[PDB]
Amino acid sequence: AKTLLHKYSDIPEGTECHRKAYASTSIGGATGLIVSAYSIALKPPASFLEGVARTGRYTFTSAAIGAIFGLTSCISAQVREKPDDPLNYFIGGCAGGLTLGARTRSYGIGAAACAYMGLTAALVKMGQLEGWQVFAEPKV
Amino acid sequence: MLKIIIPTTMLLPMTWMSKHNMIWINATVHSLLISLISLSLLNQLGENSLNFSLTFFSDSLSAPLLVLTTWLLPLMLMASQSHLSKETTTRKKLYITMLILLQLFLIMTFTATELILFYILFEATLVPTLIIITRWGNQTERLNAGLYFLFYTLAGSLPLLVALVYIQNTTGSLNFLIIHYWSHPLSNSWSNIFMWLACIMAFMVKMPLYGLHLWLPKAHVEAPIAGSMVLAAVLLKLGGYGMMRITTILNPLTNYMAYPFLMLSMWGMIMTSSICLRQTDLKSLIAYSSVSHMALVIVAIMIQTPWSFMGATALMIAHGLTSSMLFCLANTNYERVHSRTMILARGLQTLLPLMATWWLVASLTNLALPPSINLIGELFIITASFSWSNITIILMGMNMMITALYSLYMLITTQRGKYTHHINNIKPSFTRENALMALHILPLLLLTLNPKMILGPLY
Amino acid sequence: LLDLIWLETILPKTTSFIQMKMSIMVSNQKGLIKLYFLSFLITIMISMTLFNYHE
Amino acid sequence: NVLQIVRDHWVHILVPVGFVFGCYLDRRSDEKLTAFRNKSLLFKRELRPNEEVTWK
Amino acid sequence: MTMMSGRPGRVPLQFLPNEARSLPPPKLTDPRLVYMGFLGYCSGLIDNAIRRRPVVSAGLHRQLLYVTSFVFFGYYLLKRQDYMYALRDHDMFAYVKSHPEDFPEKDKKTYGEILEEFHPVR
Amino acid sequence: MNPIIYTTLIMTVMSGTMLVMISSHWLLIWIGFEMNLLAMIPVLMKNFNPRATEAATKYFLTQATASMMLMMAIIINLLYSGQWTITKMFNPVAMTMMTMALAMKLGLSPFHFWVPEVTQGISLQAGLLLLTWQKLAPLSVLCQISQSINPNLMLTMAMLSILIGGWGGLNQTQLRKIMAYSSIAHMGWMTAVLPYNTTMTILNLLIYITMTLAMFMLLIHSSATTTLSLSHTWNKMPVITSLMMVTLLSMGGLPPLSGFMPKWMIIQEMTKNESIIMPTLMAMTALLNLYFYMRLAYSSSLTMFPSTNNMKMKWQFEHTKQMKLLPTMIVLSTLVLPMTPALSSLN
Amino acid sequence: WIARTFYDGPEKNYEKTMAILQIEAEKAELRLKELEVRRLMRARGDGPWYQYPTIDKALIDHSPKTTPDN
Amino acid sequence: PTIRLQEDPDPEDENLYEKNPDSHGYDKDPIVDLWNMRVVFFFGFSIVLVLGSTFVAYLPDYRMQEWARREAERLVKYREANGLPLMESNCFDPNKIQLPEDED
Amino acid sequence: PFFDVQKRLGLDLDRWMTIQSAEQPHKIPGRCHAFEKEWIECAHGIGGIRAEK
Ligand SMILES: CCCCCCCCCCCCCCCCCC(=O)OC[C@H](COP(=O)([O-])OCC(O)COP(=O)([O-])OC[C@@H](COC(=O)CCCCCCCCCCCCCCCCC)OC(=O)CCCCCCCCCCCCCCCCC)OC(=O)CCCCCCCCCCCCCCCCC
Ligand SMILES: CCCCCCCCCCCCCCCCCC(=O)OC[C@H](COP(=O)([O-])OCC(O)COP(=O)([O-])OC[C@@H](COC(=O)CCCCCCCCCCCCCCCCC)OC(=O)CCCCCCCCCCCCCCCCC)OC(=O)CCCCCCCCCCCCCCCCC
Ligand SMILES: CCCCCCCCCCCCCCCCC[C@@H](O)O[C@H](CO[C@H](O)CCCCCCCCCCCCCCC)COP(=O)(O)OCC[N+](C)(C)C
Ligand SMILES: CCCCCCCCCCCCCCCCC[C@@H](O)O[C@H](CO[C@H](O)CCCCCCCCCCCCCCC)COP(=O)(O)OCC[N+](C)(C)C
Ligand SMILES: CCCCCCCCCCCCCCCCC[C@@H](O)O[C@H](CO[C@H](O)CCCCCCCCCCCCCCC)COP(=O)(O)OCC[N+](C)(C)C
Ligand SMILES: CCCCCCCC/C=C\CCCCCCCC(=O)O[C@H](COC(=O)CCCCCCC/C=C/CCCCCCCC)COP(=O)(O)OCCN
Repeated sequence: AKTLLHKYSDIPEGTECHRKAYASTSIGGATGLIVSAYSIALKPPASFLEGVARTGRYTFTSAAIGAIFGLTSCISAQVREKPDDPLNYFIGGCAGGLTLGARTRSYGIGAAACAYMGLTAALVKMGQLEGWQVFAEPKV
Repeated sequence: MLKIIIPTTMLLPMTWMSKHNMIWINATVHSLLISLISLSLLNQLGENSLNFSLTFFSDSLSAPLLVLTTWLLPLMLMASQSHLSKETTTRKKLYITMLILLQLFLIMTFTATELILFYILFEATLVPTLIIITRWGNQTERLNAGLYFLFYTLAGSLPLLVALVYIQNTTGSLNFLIIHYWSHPLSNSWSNIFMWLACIMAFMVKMPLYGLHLWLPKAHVEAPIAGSMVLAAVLLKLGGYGMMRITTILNPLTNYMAYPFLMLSMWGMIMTSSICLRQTDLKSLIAYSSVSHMALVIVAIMIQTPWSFMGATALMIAHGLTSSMLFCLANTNYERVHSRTMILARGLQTLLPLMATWWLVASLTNLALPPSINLIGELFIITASFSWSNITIILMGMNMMITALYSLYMLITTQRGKYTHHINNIKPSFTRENALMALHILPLLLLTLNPKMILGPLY
Repeated sequence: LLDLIWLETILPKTTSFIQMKMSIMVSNQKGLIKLYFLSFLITIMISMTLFNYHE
Repeated sequence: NVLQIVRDHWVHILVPVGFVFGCYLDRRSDEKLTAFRNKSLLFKRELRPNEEVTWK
Repeated sequence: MTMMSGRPGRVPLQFLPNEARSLPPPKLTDPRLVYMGFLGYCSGLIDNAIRRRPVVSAGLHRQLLYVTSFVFFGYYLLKRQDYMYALRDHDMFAYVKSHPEDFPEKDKKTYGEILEEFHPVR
Repeated sequence: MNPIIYTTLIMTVMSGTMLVMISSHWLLIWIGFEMNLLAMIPVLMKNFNPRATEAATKYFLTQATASMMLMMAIIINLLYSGQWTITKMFNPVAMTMMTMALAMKLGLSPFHFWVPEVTQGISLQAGLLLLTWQKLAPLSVLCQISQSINPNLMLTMAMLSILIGGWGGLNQTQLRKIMAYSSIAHMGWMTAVLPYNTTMTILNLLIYITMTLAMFMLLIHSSATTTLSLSHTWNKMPVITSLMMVTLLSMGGLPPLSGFMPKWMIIQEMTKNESIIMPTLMAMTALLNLYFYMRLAYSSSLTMFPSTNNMKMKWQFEHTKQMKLLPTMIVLSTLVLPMTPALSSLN
Repeated sequence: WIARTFYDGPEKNYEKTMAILQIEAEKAELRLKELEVRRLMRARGDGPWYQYPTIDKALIDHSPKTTPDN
Repeated sequence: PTIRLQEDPDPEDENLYEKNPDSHGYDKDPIVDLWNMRVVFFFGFSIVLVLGSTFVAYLPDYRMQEWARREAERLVKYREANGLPLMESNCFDPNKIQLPEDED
Repeated sequence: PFFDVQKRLGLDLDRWMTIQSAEQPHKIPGRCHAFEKEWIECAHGIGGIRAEK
C-alpha cells in the first residue's frame, strides 16, 4: 500500500537511519510476500511445508535486500552530509544487489544485480528530485 | 528538389517493365543520368541554405552526401550483376528495386526540413538493407548479422523519437530553421542530461561508437557486395549528419557531456587499429578500419569547432569512397577463389597486375597520403583536437602509425610474396571490374583538385 | 578479450539471456485453469486493496 | 518496323518525363511562396517600366 | 478523454454537417486524392498478382473500378478532415477571444535589452 | 452446421456488439455482452474436436466471470447514485470493478492467460473473428467511461500487457499463439493512451484490425498453422510469402509502413501530458514483438527451407476460394502512413 | 551562361525563405496556443471541448404524482 | 539410404572467357555484353565524369568570395585613409545596447 | 464507441428507464423525485466537469 511508502518517505533522508531501515524492510517484505503468493498460485509446491518454506525464502530475501538498501543509503547520506544526492541511493542499490547475490549464492547474479539495482535506485532518486511522474495525470 | 526525386520513382517502373536481358543496361544508364542531374545541387550559397519548399532544403553538408548516394547506385549495379547471373528475372528486378528504394529513402532523408520526417526516412532506410543482407547474403551467419543490424539501431533510435516529440511540445516546432533561430541554452539538470543522451545515442550507435560497434563487422562481412558498399559508404554517415544537425539545441551541456564519448572514441580508434593487425578475414579488416575512421569523425563532431566540422564532412565523404573501393577489391578475389581468408591466395601482383595497381592506390588512399581528402579531413580533425587539448596529439599520432601498418600489411600479404601453387582458376580481370575500380578512384582525385565542395557549411 | 568476449557479454548476450529466461518464465504454463484462476483471485484482491483503497 | 523498336525501347522516356515533371512541380511549389516578393528590406526596389514581378 | 464528442450542436451520425459547406471543396487535383488513386491502383495490381494473372494487363475494368472507388471515398474523407480542422481552429480562436486574462500580451523586448548568458566553446 | 444457422449466429454476434455500442442504459449494455457471448460460443466449436471444446469451455468461463463482475459494478454504482445512464460512474469501487471486468473481457494482463489457449484451440476463421470483432464493445464502453478511469491501474495493466505479450510471443512456434500474444501486446498499446485521448484508441484499433485481418487471411490462403508448414509455401505461391513478410514488417512497427502510425501518435499524446518514461518502456518492449515477427519472416520468406516431393502435385492446381477484400486489406495495412492526418475525422 | 541558364537570383531564394519562415513561426505559435487552450478547457470545462454528457431535462415528468409532495 | 535429402550437386563456376574470349565480364550474350560495356563507358566516363567536372569547375561564385574580398578592400582603403582603427572590438554599436542598471 | 442512433432517429429505445423522475406508470413518484429533478435541472447543458462542482 501507499501507507508503507509514505511511512518511508516522510522521514528525512540522512536522519533516523533505523526507522528508515525498518520502513524499507516493511516494503521489501510486502514485495516478497506478493511474489511468493503469485509463485505459489502459478507453480504449486506439491506440499504445504514446501510452499511455506518457499514463501519464507522469498520474503526473507526481499526483506533483507530492502533493509540493507535502506540502512546503507541512510548511513551514506548522513556520513557524507550530502542529502539529495543519487550516489547514496546507488550505494544502497548495489548493497542490495550484493545481498541478492549472497542469498542466491552466485557471483554473476551478484554483479548484475548490484549494477542494475544501483542504477535504478539512482534513477528513482533523480525522479524524486526533478519531479518525474511514472503515472501522469491527464492534463490536455 | 522533386526534379531528383521523381526520376528515381520512375526508375522503379522502368526497371519493372524492361526486357529480361536489358534490365542492367537501362538501370545503369538512367542512374548515371540521375547522378549527373543531382550534380547541380553543389551550387550553394555562403550565408543560408536552398529552401526549395516547406518540406525540402539543401545545405553545403547534405549536397555532397546526395551526390555520393546518386553516384553510388550505378556502382552497386555494376558490381552486382556478376554473382546474380544465375538468378531469375523477377528476383533480379526485386534486387534492383531494393537498391532504388534505398536510394530514394536516403535522398529524401538528407534534405528533410523537419526532424520528425528526417527520423521517419532515416528509419525507413532500415528495411531494404535488412532484406538485402538477409536474402542475398552467402553464408548462414547473415541471419544473425541482420538481427545485430536491426535492434542495435532501433534500441538507439526509439528514445530519440520520444525526445523529438517532447521537444515539439515545448518549443512548438521541429523545423530546423525555427529550431536554429530560436535556440535556447540547456540548464544543468538530470532531465536535460537524459534529453541530451536520448538525442545523441541513436547517432552514436549509427557511426558506430566504440563499444557499440559489434553489429558492424557482422553486417559488413555477411552482406553481398552492394549491401556492404552502401552500408559503409552512405549509411554510416547518417549518424554524422544527424549529430551535426541536432547539436544546435544541446549547448552548453556538450561542454561536459562529450567526455565519456571522446574517451571512448580515442581509445577505441587505438583498439580497433590494433585489432586490424591480427585479422585472418579480409572483409573484417575493412570493417574495423571503417570503425576507426568513424571514431575520428565522432571526436571531430563532439569538439564543436568549425575546423572540426569541416574535417568531419571531408572525412565522411573520403572514407565512403575509399571503403567502397576496398570492398569491391576484396570481392574480386572472393569471386575468384571463393574464400575470404587473407593468407589463402598470395602473390596476386604476379597474376593480376592492374588489379594490384588498384589495390596499391586504394591502400595509399586509406592511410591518408597527402594531398588526398582523407588526409585533409584527418589533419583538420587533429588540429582542432590539438586546440582542444595538447595531449591528444599522442593518441592521434599513435593511430596515424598503426593505420599505415595494417594497410601495407594487407597489401603485402595479398599481392606480394609467391603465388599459391595449388590455385589455378585465377582468370584475368574483366572490363567490368576495372571500370568499377576506375569509377571509384577517379572522383577521389577530382575532389582533391577542388576540395571546397566537401568542406561543409563552415567553409 | 574485449571485442569477442566482454563487449559481446555486456550488451547483446546479456539482453538475449534475460529475454530468453523471461520468455521461458512467462510462456511455460501447463494450461490448467485452476492455477491462473487462482492468479485472477490474487490480482483482484491486490488491486482492490492497492489502487481502489487509495482514491 | 518502328513498332518493335517502340515496344522494346519505350521505357527509355520514363526517367526524362519524370525529370521534366519534377521541374514543373518545383516551379508550381515556387509559385505558392510569393508573400514577400519585392517586400524584403534588402531587395525591395521600384519596378522596371515594363516588368510585372521581380522574380517568378 | 473525448474532446469533440460533446461539442454543442453536433448531429450524431451526419459525417458532414451543413456548416461544412462554408468551406472550399478539395480540388480534384489534390495530391492526397492522387495518393488515394495510387492506393487503389496498387490494390488492383495485388489482386491480379494473388489470383495468378498477368499483373499489369489482366483486368482493366477491375483496376479502373479499384481506382474509382478509392478516389470516391478519399474525396469525402478529405472533406470531413478539413472540416474538423476548421472547427478546431474556430473553437480555439473563440476561446482565446473570450478569455483575455489567460492570454495576455506582455511588452516586447528587443535583443538589445535582454541579457543572455554567453557560453564559450574552447 | 447449416449455412443459414451459421449466418444467423454471426448476425447475433454482430447485433449484440451493436446493441452495446448504441445503448445508453447499463442494463442494455450488459444484455448486449450476454447476447454476443451466447452467439459466439457455437462459432468457436464449428469444427468439432476436443481442442475446440476445451477452448470454448475456457472462453465461456472467463467471459461469464467478467460479466458477473460487470453487473456487480453496475449495481454498486446504482446503489451510490440512482443512475442507469453510462456516465462518470460516481463510485470508485464500482469503477475499479468495472475496469477489471472490461480488462478480463479484453484479455489485458494479468487476465491474459486465456487468449493463447483459446486462439490455439480454434480454427483460423474463428481466430480471426475472436481477435478482430470481439475487441469492439469493451473498448467502446471504456471510451465512454474514460474520464473517470483511474490512471494508475489502467497504465499498470497496459504495461503488463505489452511486456507479457513480447515475452510470451518470444517462445512460440505455433502461428495462432504468435497471433494471440501479438493481440495482447496491441491491446496494451490501445489501452495505454485511453485515459488521455480516445481518438488515438480508435485509430490504433482500426490499424490493428486491418493488419490482423490481412495476416489471418494470408494464413487461410496458405493453409499453414505452424512455422514449418508456412516454410513450405515458397515452393507453391511465392507472392503470398512476400506479402506476408511485408505485412509482418508493418506489424513490427517499422517505418514507413502504416503499423508505425498508431504507436507514433500514441507516444506524442503521452508526451503532450508529462508521461515521459512510459512510452520509452513501451517502445523498448515492442522491440520483442518485432523480434519474433522477424524470426517468422526469416523462416517463411527470406530463406528457402527443404520441401517435399508430393508438392509437385500441388503445382497443377489453383486456389478455389478467393478472399475479395485481401488486396485492399494488404494495401491498407502497409501503404497508408502518408494519409495520417485523416485521423481528424475520427473524433 | 551557367548562371543564366540553370539558376536564378538571390532575391528569389531570400524571399521564399522569408515566407517559409513566417509560415513555420505562425504554425509554432498556433501549436503552443492550442496546447494552452486545451489545458484550460480540460481544467475548467467551460468551452466547447471536453463537454461530457449530462442527463437531459426533457425527460422529467412535470405532472401531479398521486402525492402532493412528489 | 544413408543420406538426409535429395539435392542437386554443387555446380562448377562458369568461365565467361570459355565461350567468349572477349567477354568484358558483363553478360554471357556477346551483343548485350558489348552494349553494356559501351553504355557504361559512355555514360560514366564521357558524360558524368568529364562533363560533370567541367560543370562543377565553372560554377558561378555564389558563396561571395570575390564579393567579400572587394567589400573588404573598400573598407580597408576607407579606414586607412581616415586613420581610423582597421577593425573595431565591438561588432554592435553600444549606443543601441541597454545594459542592466545595477551590477552590485 | 457511442453511435447515438436514438437521438438521430428520435426512437427512445431505452431512455425512458434511465432516471427515476421520468413518467412512471400511474404517476407513482420516486422516493427522491424532487432531489433528482433539482439536480438534473441544475446540471442540464453545462457539462459533467462543471456539474461536478
Ligand atoms: C567499453 C570499453 C570496454 C568495457 C567493457 C569490458 C570491460 C568491463 C566488463 C568486464 C569486466 C567486469 C566483470 C565484472 C565481474 C564479473 C563477475 C562474473 O561474471 O560472475 C560470474 C562468474 C561465475 O562465478 P560462479 O559460477 O557463480 O562461482 C564459481 C566461481 O568461479 C568460483 O570463484 P572462486 O572460488 O575462484 O573465488 C572468487 C572470489 C575470490 O576470487 C579469487 O578467487 C581470486 C581473487 C580475485 C579477486 C579480485 C579482487 C582483489 C584484487 C583487486 C584489486 C583492486 C581492483 C582494481 C582497482 C585498482 C585501483 C587503482 O571472488 C570474491 O570473493 C568476490 C568478492 C569481492 C572481491 C572482488 C570485487 C572487486 C570490485 C572492484 C571495485 C572497483 C571500484 C571502482 C574502482 C575505480 C578506480 C579504478 O564469477 C566469477 O567466477 C568471477 C569471480 C571474481 C569476481 C570479482 C572480480 C572483480 C573484477 C572487477 C569488477 C569491476 C568492473 C565492474 C564495475 C561496474 C559495477 C558497478
Ligand atoms: C516510396 C515512393 C514510391 C514507392 C511506393 C511503394 C513501392 C511501389 C508500390 C508497391 C505496390 C506496387 C506493386 C504491387 C503488386 C506487385 C505484385 C507482384 O507479384 O509483382 C509481380 C509482377 C511481375 O509478374 P508477371 O509480369 O505477371 O510475370 C512474372 C511471374 O509472375 C513470376 O512471378 P513469381 O511470383 O513466380 O516470382 C516470385 C517472386 C514474386 O514476389 C514478388 O513479386 C514480391 C512483390 C511484393 C509486392 C509488395 C508488397 C505490397 C507493397 C508494399 C511495399 C512497401 C514499400 C515500403 C518500404 C519497404 C520495403 C519492402 O517472389 C520471390 O522471388 C521472393 C523474393 C523475396 C524478396 C523479399 C522482398 C519482398 C518485398 C518487396 C516489396 C518492394 C516494394 C514493391 C516492389 C514492386 C514489386 C512488383 O510485377 C510487375 O510487373 C508489376 C509491377 C509494376 C507495375 C506498375 C507500373 C506502373 C505503370 C507504368 C507507367 C508509370 C506511370 C508514369 C506516369 C507518367 C507516364 C510516363
Ligand atoms: C561549351 C564548352 C565549354 C563549357 C562546358 C560546360 C559543361 C556543362 C554542361 C553539362 C550539364 C551539367 C549537368 C546539368 C544539370 C542541370 C539540372 C537542372 O538543375 O537544370 C534545369 C535545366 O534543365 C536543362 O534542360 C538541363 C538539361 C541537361 C541534361 C543533360 C543530358 C545530356 C546527356 C548526354 C546525351 C548525349 C547523346 C546520347 C546518345 C546515346 C533547371 O530547370 P529550370 O526549371 O529551367 O530552372 C529555372 C532557372 N531558369 C529560370 C534560369 C531557367
Ligand atoms: C559500452 C559503451 C556504450 C556507450 C556508453 C555511453 C556513456 C554514457 C555515460 C553518461 C555520461 C554522464 C552521465 C551523468 C552526468 C554526470 C555523471 C556523474 O558522475 O557526475 C556527478 C554526479 O554525481 C554523482 O555521481 C551522482 C551519480 C551517481 C549515480 C549514477 C550511476 C553511475 C554508475 C555507473 C553506471 C554505468 C552507466 C553505463 C551502463 C552501460 C556530477 O556531480 P553533481 O553536481 O551532483 O550532478 C550534476 C547534475 N546536477 C547539477 C543536476 C546536480
Ligand atoms: C592513365 C594515364 C595517367 C597519366 C597521364 C595523365 C595525362 C595528363 C592529365 C592530368 C592533368 C593533371 C591535373 C592538373 C590540374 C589542372 C586542372 C585544374 O586546373 O582544374 C581545376 C578545376 O577542377 C574542378 O574544380 C574539380 C573537378 C570537379 C569534381 C567533381 C567530380 C565529378 C562528379 C562525379 C561523381 C562524384 C562522386 C563523389 C561525390 C562527392 C581548377 O580549379 P579552380 O581553382 O576552381 O579553377 C579556377 C578557374 N575557374 C574557377 C574559372 C575554373
Ligand atoms: C544499443 C544501445 C543503444 C543505447 C540507446 C539507449 C540509451 C538512451 C538514453 C536514455 C533515454 C531515456 C530518456 C527518455 C527521453 C528524455 C526526454 C526528456 O527530455 O524527458 C525529460 C525527463 O527525462 C526522463 O524522464 C528520463 C528518465 C529515465 C527513464 C529511462 C531510463 C533509461 C535507462 C537509463 C540508463 C541508460 C542511459 C545511458 C545509455 C548509454 C548507452 C548504452 C524531461 O521530462 P520532464 O517531466 O518534463 O522534467 C521536467 C519536469 N520535472
